Amino acid sequence: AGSAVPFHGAHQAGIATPVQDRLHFAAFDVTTEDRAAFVALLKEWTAAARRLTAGHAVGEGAYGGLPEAPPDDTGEALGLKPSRLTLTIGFGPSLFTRFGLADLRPEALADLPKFPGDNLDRARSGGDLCVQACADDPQVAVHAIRNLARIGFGKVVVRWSQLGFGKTSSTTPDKQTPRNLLGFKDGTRNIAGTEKDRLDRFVWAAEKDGTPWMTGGSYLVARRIRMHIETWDRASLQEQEDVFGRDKGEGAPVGKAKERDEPFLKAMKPDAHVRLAHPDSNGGATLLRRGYSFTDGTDGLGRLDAGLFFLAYQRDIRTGFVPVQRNLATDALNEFIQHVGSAVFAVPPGVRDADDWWGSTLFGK
Amino acid sequence: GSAVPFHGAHQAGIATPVQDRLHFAAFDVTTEDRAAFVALLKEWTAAARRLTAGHAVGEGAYGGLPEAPPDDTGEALGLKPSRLTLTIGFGPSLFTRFGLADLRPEALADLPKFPGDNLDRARSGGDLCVQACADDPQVAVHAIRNLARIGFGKVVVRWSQLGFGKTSSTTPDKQTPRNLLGFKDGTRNIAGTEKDRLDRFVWAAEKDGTPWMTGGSYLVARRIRMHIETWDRASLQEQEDVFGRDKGEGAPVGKAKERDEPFLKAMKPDAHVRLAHPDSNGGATLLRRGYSFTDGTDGLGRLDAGLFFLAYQRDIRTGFVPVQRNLATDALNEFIQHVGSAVFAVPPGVRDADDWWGSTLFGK
Ligand code: HEM
Ligand code: HEM
Repeated sequence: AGSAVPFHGAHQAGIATPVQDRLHFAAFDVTTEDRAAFVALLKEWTAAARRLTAGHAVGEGAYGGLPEAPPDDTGEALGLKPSRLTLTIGFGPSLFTRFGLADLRPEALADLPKFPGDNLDRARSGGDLCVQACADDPQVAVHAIRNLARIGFGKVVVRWSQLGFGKTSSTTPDKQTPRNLLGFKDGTRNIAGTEKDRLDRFVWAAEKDGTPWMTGGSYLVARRIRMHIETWDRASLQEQEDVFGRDKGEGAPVGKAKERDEPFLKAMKPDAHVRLAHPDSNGGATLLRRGYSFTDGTDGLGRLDAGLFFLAYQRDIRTGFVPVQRNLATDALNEFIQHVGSAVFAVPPGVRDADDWWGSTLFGK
Repeated sequence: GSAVPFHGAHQAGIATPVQDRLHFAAFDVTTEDRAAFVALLKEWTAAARRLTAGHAVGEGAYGGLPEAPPDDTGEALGLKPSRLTLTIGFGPSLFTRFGLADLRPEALADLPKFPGDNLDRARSGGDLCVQACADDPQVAVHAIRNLARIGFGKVVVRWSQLGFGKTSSTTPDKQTPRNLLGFKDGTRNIAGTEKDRLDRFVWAAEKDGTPWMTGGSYLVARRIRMHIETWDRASLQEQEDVFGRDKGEGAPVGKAKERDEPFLKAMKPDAHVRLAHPDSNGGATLLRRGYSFTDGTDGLGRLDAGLFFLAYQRDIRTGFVPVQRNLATDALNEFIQHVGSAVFAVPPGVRDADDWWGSTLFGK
């Protein structure tokens, strides 16, 4: 409908929120050594985010100013609706080496171990901070990231960015589950925005967890995963279904007639993705997945290049992504994918009201 | 609307309404066997019929023999036709194969080198193209991916470009879209409703000199990067002076409304609109059908974004060429760079359920 998603709250939007059709994800590095200047930026960014998420232009607007001045807003979202835009900020481990923050780095913001099979591009990994922009309109998402980058010129730079052309995740099990580029429904067994108890248990950090400023935030893992499309497209229908443990057309667990019927894991192959990723196979570890598909032109060698930009939110990286990904070491899916970029971020609690600002719990004041 | 008819005197995706998203692929041929290529064209035509109606190619994406790879890769299951159009074109380089050298249309002219060109050959050219336009990007991607799969062994993908325009579920269809410079883009263009203009400026006629192309058109593609960060540092007046229109309303200098006809004399001499207008080009007029693109961040931290420019015309020598030549002194040149280029002869339409892409070139 193009409606707005509320920006303020106990949590940042863009996590439990219904998954929007498009993604523009940007990782930034910090260039200023001046803590007071960074705080000033965080406040200016928050003010811009309030405008952008309501479908308004930043600052004084896109036109009507002094002819000799550059417009405050770049203008390409004029005439567009809010489009369910959310903007979610996160702080990477590397941020805590700056501004005297070292003693505030959360233990739950754990560096990932190395995993077998990966080929991580360092230039498109890491980052001192991130902004996840999600919207139903790609032009609204690009506009938001572009204007935040411009406001930040001189104090932060974009390290890397990723566009997602379509979602591969669901926080709304009452709606149709999207399909990834392997042709399978993706998001069936996730966490719903309406599952407040499971979000509290698996997603939101608590004060007793050890880092008071993170109370009401979450921890994000991003993995850019290339898909070996040519090899997958040669596989038989049975081979593809065996890889996942679900049938392709309906997406039901093996032996079942309906997508949402609960899996009987023992009937899956022992290396099936669902069998290895399920919480019951991981001592209860559960993720909020929120990823998107991507294309990246060609491989320069006659083939389309595409994949999945995987995003997982959890209350503690040590009890979420890390154990699950370790259990995927024998995943049959590994034959068809390769992880090629990675980053982790501590996503702070929400912007409480119009006087609050991104990062206020961490920076004080 | 939900779907666009695939059959016609013309191929759809030219004069038909502009869809929200693009997946454009250029292919190169990897077979020397003309009969095998004709067999592929027929197979691709059969697939396009299915795809443009929201159906899976071949026997489908599941339900077949378990030991067989499915005929369709499945990522459009549960989606809609989404106004998908699939438009095929033949590049100059195709005509060196299959004995077609004497059938290359004279109106399929190689573009000259233009001032400021910085073309990436890897993202230029192509023996063939398929333009997939749809409202849902996944429908467009699925079509391209499956056509490439069907063709693998006889064609490969040379380059691939995704693009976007308006989001029609939330943006009114009459509203002109804005490009990534923040200006309305498309105000003075040929419309699919202007049947006589299409005959004058877009469709090839038999007497033009290439009978098999009658009812086709010629396509120019230019991948045009914008220097986003420098543009955003320009003053409002500088930006408006570059185009000859105001930014907010998109009206010409000295007018009040977007669609008021321009008074070219009131624009700066090197304004884009003043140089591009048909009155500045001996009447030359284009059907522009391009899409914005954003491919991420370059190695310098700058937005890799711009316009994937597409123009259809009755003859490349009388459409794109004179107009682009007239843009040599464009004030816009400071903020843009042409980085990829290709031309294609887009054949006439698939006439009925027994016809096939390229039947007039290869013969029935
Ligand atoms: C290209 C890479 C991947 C693809 C194509 C993929 C695909 C799928 C599909 C088709 C399903 C079944 C439907 C669903 O319930 O969502 C699924 C489930 C799941 N995936 Fe993945 N996945 C990928 C990577 C990962 C990674 C990296 C992780 C975690 C480290 C992960 C964790 C999970 C979990 C936890 C489930 C739900 C299992 C359950 O509780 O039933 N997946 N995935
Ligand atoms: C990034 C590159 C470009 C941008 C941002 C751009 C933008 C614009 C804008 C804002 C307008 C005015 C609104 C309209 O009538 O559509 C316009 C008009 C036009 N442009 Fe472009 N343009 C670009 C490249 C080109 C190229 C490469 C050509 C042809 C070689 C071209 C040909 C035209 C024509 C024919 C018009 C209509 C002029 C008239 O008849 O009033 N443009 N363009």
